[PDB]
Amino acid sequence: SMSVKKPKRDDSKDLALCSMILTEMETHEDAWPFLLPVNLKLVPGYKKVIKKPMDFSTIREKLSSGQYPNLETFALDVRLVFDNCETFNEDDSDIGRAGHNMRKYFEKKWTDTFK
Repeated sequence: SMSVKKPKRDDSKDLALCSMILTEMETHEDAWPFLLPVNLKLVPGYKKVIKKPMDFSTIREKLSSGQYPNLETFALDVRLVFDNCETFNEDDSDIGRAGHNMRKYFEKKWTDTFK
């Protein structure tokens, strides 16, 4: 509360560390469904159904331009990518499986880097 603060957790490396994680997500072999925004002209249903599209290139630009106020807003967008994927794709599809694999990969890197 006012003039009462928990000890200051060092957040000075978060930007660099989120960038490293994002690099590792970008270079994963199953990243291909997530590298670029879904083409809303070419994919029926996407625009109406997925209220907040998100992809790794969009996260990378937001990261690089100071549009994440803290590491939690970064994780929210990464998770959004996978939550969108599960909303639109069957579990038993290449993309559906890719999304599960990437979410697992992300969550481990997140826990190991920060928790």
